[PDB]
Amino acid sequence: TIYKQFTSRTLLNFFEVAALTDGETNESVAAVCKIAAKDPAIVGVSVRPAFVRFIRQELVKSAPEVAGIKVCAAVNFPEGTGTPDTVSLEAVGALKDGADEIECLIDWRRMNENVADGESRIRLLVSEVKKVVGPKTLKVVLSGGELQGGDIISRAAVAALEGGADFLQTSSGLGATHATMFTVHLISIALREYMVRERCIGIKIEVGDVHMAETADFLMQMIFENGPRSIVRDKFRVGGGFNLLKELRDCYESWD
Amino acid sequence: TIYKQFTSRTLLNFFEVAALTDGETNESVAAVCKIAAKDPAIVGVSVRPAFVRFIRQELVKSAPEVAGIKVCAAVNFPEGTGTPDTVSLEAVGALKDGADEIECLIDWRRMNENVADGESRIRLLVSEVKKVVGPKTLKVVLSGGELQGGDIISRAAVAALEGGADFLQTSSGLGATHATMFTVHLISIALREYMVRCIGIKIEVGDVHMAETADFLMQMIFENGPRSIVRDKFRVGGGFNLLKELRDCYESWDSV
Ligand SMILES: [Cl-]
Ligand SMILES: [Cl-]
Ligand SMILES: [Cl-]
Ligand SMILES: [Cl-]
Repeated sequence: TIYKQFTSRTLLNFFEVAALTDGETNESVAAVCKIAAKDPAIVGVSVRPAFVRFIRQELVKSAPEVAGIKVCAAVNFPEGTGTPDTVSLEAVGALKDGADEIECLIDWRRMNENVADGESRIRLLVSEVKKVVGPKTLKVVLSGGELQGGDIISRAAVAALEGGADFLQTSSGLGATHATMFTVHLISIALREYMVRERCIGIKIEVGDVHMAETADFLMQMIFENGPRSIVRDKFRVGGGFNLLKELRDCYESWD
Repeated sequence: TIYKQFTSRTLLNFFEVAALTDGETNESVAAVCKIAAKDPAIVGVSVRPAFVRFIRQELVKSAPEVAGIKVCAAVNFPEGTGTPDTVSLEAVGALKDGADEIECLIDWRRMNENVADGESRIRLLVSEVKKVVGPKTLKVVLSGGELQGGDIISRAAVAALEGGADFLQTSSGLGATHATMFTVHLISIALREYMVRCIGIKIEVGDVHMAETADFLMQMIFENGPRSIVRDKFRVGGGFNLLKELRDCYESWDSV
C-alpha cells in the first residue's frame, strides 16, 4: 500500500543499521554498508572501532556510495566495563579512523550494586568521552546485555544527560533486550524534565530484530511522547538490523 | 493499521481545514474548529475575514482549545476580482481581528488574456498585500478551480514568488479542480529554481480521501526531499470530511 510505502520511506530517513556482533568480518560489514548506502541512503551504520578504517579507507574504493552514510563507532562495547580514560582513547582512535559519531555504552551493571555510584560513574564516563568528541554527536547507550528495571533506566538517563549526552539510546543492539514502549516512555520523560530544568538532544530507539510493523509503532510512540517536531535527524534515530533494513527497502522500492 | 494511523497523524500535523463558502455560519465554523482543535490539533482553519473575530474573541469562550489552532484569512475570495488596495484592506482587517496568516487568491483569469499583464497584476497584488502582512505568513493561491496550461501555472508561481509570497498554494478549495500531481510538479520546479528566504508549498486537495492525499506525501519526498514535509514549509488544505477521516483513523491507535 501507499501507507506502507510512506512509512517505510520515513523509517529509512532515520535508520541506523547495526553490524556489531562478535563474528563480524570485513565482508559482513561491507554487505551491511552497501545496503545502507543505496539511494535513498539511511543515516548510518554502527560498528565496533575495529572496522572504521576498513569502511573509510578500503570499502569506499569498492563501494564509493558508503562515503554518504555516517559511521558510528560503538565504544566501551560490548560490556561497558572500561575506564573513562580507555573509552576516551577508543573514541579518539575511532574519530581519527573516520567515524562521524560515537555511541558509548555505560557500565550498566554498576546500577545493580549501588545506584548513586552507578550514576556518578555514568556522569564521569560520558563527560570524559564528550571532551574528545567535540562538536560531533555522542550517543549514550543505557542498556546492554540484560533487562533492568524502570527506575534504573530513568536514573541512567538522567545521569547521561547530566554528563553531556547528545542522544539517549535505548539499547546496544546485542543480546535480547531492546527498546520497549515502557523504556521509550521513561527515557522521554527524563529528557523532557531535563530540558525544563535547562542543547539539541535526541532519542535513538534501538529495536533489535523486529519487523517493520513493530518498528512503526515506535515511530508512533515517538510522535505521541515528543511531538512531530521531534521527528528530525538531530532529535531521532531508529536502530535496527539488516533484515529490517532489507524489509524497509523492499517496501519503499514497490512505490512507483 | 499502524501504517494508516501514522499517515493520518502525519497529515494532521500539516492540515489546514477549509470553512470558506459564502454560506458558512457561526455554527458551521464552530463545528469545523472543534474537530480542528481537538488534541492533537491541526495547523489551522481557513475562513473568510468575516469569521476571524468570531473564532478569536467569541468561540474561544465555549471552545478554549480553538486558541491552539491558527486562523488563516482568505482574501480576494472567491473570484480574485479585487484591486491591490481592496485586498490589502481585507488583510489589514483580518490581521486586526486576530488572523495568523493570509491566503490571497490571484486574478487567475488575467493569465488567460495576456500572460505579461497577468504576471504584472500578480506581482503588484502580492507585493502590496505582503506590505500589510509584515512578518506574518502570506500564502498566494494560484488557481480558483479552472484548468489552465502548464506555462500559465509556472508563470503565475514565479510572479507570486517575485511579489513576495511566503507559500504557494495550489488552489482555492471553492474551485472545481484542486491539486494534481502535474500542478504540484510544476510548482515544485518553480520554487526550486527560484531558490537557486524560506518558501513553502500548500497542496490544496479539495474533497478527496486520505489515500489520494497520501500520494502527495510520496511525491513531495521524491521531488523535494524528506526535509520538505515539515510544518514550517508544507501544508495540506482540505475539507471537513477529510479532517474527520484523518482524526478517526488516528484515534484508533492505542497510546496506552
Ligand atoms: Cl511538536
Ligand atoms: Cl496499510
Ligand atoms: Cl528520495
Ligand atoms: Cl513539523
